[PDB]
Amino acid sequence: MDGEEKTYGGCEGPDAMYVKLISSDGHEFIVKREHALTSGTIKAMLSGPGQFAENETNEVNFREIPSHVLSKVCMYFTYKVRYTNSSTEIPEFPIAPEIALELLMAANFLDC
Amino acid sequence: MEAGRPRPVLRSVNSREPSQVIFCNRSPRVVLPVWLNFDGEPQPYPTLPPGTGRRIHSYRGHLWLFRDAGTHDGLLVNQTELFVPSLNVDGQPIFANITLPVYTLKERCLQVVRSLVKPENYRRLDIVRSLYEDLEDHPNVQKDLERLTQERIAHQRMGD
Amino acid sequence: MSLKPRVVDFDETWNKLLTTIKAVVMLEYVERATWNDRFSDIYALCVAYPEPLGERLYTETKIFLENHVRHLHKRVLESEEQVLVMYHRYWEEYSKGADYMDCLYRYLNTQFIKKNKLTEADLQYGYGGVDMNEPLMEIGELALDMWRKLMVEPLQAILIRMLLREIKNDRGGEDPNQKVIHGVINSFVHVEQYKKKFPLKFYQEIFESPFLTETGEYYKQEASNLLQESNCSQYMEKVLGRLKDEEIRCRKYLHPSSYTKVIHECQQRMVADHLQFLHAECHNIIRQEKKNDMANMY
Amino acid sequence: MDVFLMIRRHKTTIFTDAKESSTVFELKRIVEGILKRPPDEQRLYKDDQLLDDGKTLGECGFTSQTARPQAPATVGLAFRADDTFEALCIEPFSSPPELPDVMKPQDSGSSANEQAVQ
Repeated sequence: MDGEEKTYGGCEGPDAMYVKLISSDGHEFIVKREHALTSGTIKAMLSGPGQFAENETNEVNFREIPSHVLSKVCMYFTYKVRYTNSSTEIPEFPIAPEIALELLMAANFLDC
Repeated sequence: MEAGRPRPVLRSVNSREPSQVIFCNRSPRVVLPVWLNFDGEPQPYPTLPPGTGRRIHSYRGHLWLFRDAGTHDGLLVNQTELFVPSLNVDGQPIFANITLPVYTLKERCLQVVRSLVKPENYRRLDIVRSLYEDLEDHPNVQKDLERLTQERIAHQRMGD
Repeated sequence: MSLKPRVVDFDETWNKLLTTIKAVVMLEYVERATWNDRFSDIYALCVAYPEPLGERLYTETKIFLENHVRHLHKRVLESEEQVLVMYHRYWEEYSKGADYMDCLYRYLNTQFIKKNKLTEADLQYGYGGVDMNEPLMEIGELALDMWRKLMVEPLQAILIRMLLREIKNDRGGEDPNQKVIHGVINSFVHVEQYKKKFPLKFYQEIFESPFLTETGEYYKQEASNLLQESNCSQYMEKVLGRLKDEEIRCRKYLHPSSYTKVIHECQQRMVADHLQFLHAECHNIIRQEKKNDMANMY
Repeated sequence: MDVFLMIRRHKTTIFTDAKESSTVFELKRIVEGILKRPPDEQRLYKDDQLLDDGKTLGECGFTSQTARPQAPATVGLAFRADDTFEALCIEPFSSPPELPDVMKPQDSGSSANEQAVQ
């Protein structure tokens, strides 16, 4: 609306910009492509399959990770990308005890 | 000396040349400094609070590593696993900056869980089975030494 | 499946996985869904029960790769001088496919094999061609190890020599394509095992050296032929042009490292053995004006 | 200056970033790029409260003191059919499992069995 602005900035953009994650119970997580690049398994998916992957089509399927775990994974991505490349203060990161075993396996799998 | 490399790979060398060092604890943890003697055996030293720094009279070629005092989790010195003093110059004392490493999410979670639950009850938790073994594998300096030794050999290569 | 430790049967999952793995090699289209499924497949295998499927899967992949790359070599060999062409397409599909595997495998690589056979080192197998299982180190390094065996074969002396016969002509034998020649040449570099330094030794010794000597003879015969028929002023322009074509050819066919070696023999073959004749010509050329003649000399 | 958000409606979540002093309207534009539906159809809610485009997000209470990268604020989302609005309904994330004995801190032991331990 007001003052200097750009369409492309403000993190508005087509489907190539954002990557889609599917849970075990089918919940959808939309994250920024840069966030998705932090995990190696996801990074490896998006490099492939990928002889046809220059079609603006991105998806990851989890057959192990449900949404309560996966949300904590997404939160981690937002935090990791935001604080890196600055000297600003970085606080701790919440882990619920119940979730902890599952968050630890999902983290171990994800290569993040 | 004798031909060949005597002693263990990771060990300090008794180089008579002194180096003045100041340890600066840049992290939130209580840091336990460890000096590897000539034998390669880790030796503990007094712990440092997160705000503090301390003067040390080391020698060039001595080996030091740093860990969380309570947890024994790994810490970085000058962004690396091991700190080895070198000759000081006009430079004045050599600084060893202890900083928190950016732990993987999985490892951090392991750390938090470990603090929370007794080891007797790792198995009781309802988490993936594979994690149980991981939890039991707490941080260990000796293990680290073994890993470093292997990495070091890899480091060694022929010259140009 | 789940993160939690499960019970998983090897063979049911491995057949479906094998089907997928085989598509990725030779570049038949793998789906997005299936690709995702594979990451999960390797995971479930690795975590299931006390005894990991991880190590069973490691032996199994190693044997399957060995037989396949070998049998493709024997198929590739079969064609009558379209050997290089199929070697190029198998290498190109493979390059992208091997990049995908390393990627696919990252979890196996990280968690398992934190140690090799550290403690002991064989001298019974570990270097050069053997049918004994190859070291326990990671996927890319493993891939390079299986490949080095293919090459040794008594087929390599005649084939290289015949391939070279076509290439040595820069006229009266035109031309083999840049895509085709290149495909062979980068394969020769690739088909060496993990080293601590430049692979390129194999390429220089097997291809480069018989190629250079033969390239010499073409020029030697051509230069003598022209010296005899034509005069000095037609020779210098034609040899400068013959060099100009050699640079272009080198840039297209070869590796950076040989660009110089190939031209360096030809430039030496045209002038440097004929120089005595050339030195005698030069004095008359300087006495006359002829700016272009002196420039070509210079 | 930045606030970290999650825009949620019925088992879909978008992790997005927005400025603290920017309008509620600006956020609908971010949603349009990804979801590819107009802003006008969309309704954005804060704790089931209708939000207008005269309001900015800092004023709604989505300042960076409560909105963190570790834990973002939730923005409710509704779509419209045409004129008539659907209104909020977010299907939740599955409950995390029961906390096992092992993670509870220690408590006293038990007397040894007669037979060997299995």
